[PDB]
Amino acid sequence: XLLVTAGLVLA
Amino acid sequence: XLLVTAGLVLA
Amino acid sequence: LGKTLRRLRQGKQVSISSLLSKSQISRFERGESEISCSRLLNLLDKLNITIDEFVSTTHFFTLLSRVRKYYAEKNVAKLLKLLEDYAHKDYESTMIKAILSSIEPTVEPSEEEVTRLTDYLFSVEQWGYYEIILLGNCSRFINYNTLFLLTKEMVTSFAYSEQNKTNKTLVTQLSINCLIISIDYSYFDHSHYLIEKIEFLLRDELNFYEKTVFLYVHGYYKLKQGQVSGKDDMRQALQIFKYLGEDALYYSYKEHYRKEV
Amino acid sequence: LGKTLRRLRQGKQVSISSLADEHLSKSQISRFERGESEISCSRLLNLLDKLNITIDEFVSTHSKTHTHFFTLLSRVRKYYAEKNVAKLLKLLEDYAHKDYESTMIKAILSSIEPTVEPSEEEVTRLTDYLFSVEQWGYYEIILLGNCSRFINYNTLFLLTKEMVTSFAYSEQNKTNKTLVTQLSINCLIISIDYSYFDHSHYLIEKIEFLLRDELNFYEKTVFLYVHGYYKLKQGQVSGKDDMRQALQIFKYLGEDALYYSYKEHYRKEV
Repeated sequence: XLLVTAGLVLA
Repeated sequence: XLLVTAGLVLA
Repeated sequence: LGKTLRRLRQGKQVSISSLLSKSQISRFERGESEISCSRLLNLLDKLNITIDEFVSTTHFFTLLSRVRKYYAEKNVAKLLKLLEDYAHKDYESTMIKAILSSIEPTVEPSEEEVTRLTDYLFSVEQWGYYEIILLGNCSRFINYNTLFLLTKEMVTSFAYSEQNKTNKTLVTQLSINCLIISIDYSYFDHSHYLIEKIEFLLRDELNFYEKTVFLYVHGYYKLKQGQVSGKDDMRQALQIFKYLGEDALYYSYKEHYRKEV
Repeated sequence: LGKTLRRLRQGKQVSISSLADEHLSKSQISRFERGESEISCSRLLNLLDKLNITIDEFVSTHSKTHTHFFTLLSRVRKYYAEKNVAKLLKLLEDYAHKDYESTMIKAILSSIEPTVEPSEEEVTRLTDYLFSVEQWGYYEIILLGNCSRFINYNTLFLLTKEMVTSFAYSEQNKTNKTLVTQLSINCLIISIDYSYFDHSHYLIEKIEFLLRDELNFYEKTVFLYVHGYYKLKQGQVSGKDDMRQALQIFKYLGEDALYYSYKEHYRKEV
């Protein structure tokens, strides 16, 4: 969703 | 599973 | 591979001897002989190293690593050059455009590019890391109905190992992502389905992040089904973000809360 | 394995022809899928890469089989949950020829039957091994984690420093990083207890670094508590606020056992 930048997906 | 604490890693 | 085997072994102070023969072991290490994956796995097992671990020490991974580097820098020119470099790879370039879109809004995958990708995702019998990462990164350009259909395929046919739960964790996050849109759009049959799938995925795991977002999003569900206590759940999830100093998650969900509640 | 390759490839609607190149012919691929021929691991990896599957992903769909060490852990696991001292006892006889494993089995078994403990000499052989390793993998991390109660604090601290600076992970698999983070927090707890604030300060800085740009909310929640505890032991009133916030997190997430267990620590030490 807002994960900038952790985990490699941007949900 | 749950670590509370060490515990069994990784239990 | 013969090279990486050597390093792993020898950095454990393990002799070639006490591990095939001494000769062939030695002979695979020096990159002269090819060995089967069967015998490689057997060697790693003797070394007490998993294959998951061995890999950790690949076209798609290379792409992701470059994307991560440039995105972290928010470097639009470099991501455009990366897009150029991968333009002949259809799903990969579609994914790059989807990612780029979040920091340069003028860049977006076309409807036809997205359709080729969702046709491909729909066709896969068993979802792996590749498919999961493609869906997750292209989701804002996929209409909700297609998103739910693919999410359902993913949830019901993905693989993971007990040693590496990476795929399971991503599937949980993407299922929750789908769930919050299902609730936005009042597909409550969809929502009911996803809630059961997520609860199953969370069982006997830590996964506190997913549990925190799930507390919020299930709370949202409850509020739309007429349970006022859902508000309490959503406000508690916000408190958790706040306590852990998770600024982005806190301000983003607080935003969603202010508009919906 | 050829069977599994075939299944995964057909499952992606991919032709044998599209996988063939200068390294493997169509014929060699077919003969492999049918089990008539074997191919090298390297050539298999090439095929997998074309299918955007990494060999660790391929292995887990091939079978539920796991390594000797993971098999050991799985057995020990269910016995510890069921408190079965009896078959942990001959699990221990079963592994007598494996020094580090049996030393670890004794350590675990001591938590439900204290009459069995690893000897000082056994532990020392293990810590010597652990100091001798250049990169810590799952094996070394799990050994350290489960034998920690029998390592003297200063050796434990030094071993922890080795582990946090020498473990391997990748962007795609943070399994070992998450474990290293958990064991670092475990050491921080002991360091605070023993009032080693030098060691505590070092560990706090390392843990903060390990948690950066990660999710890991379980470790962040425990670290909120433990660091607050460190803060308290040095006269910052905020430390108690931090601990109470961590309790609320466990509570809010329905984590009753954790809530109970940390609230017990709070009522006792605070």
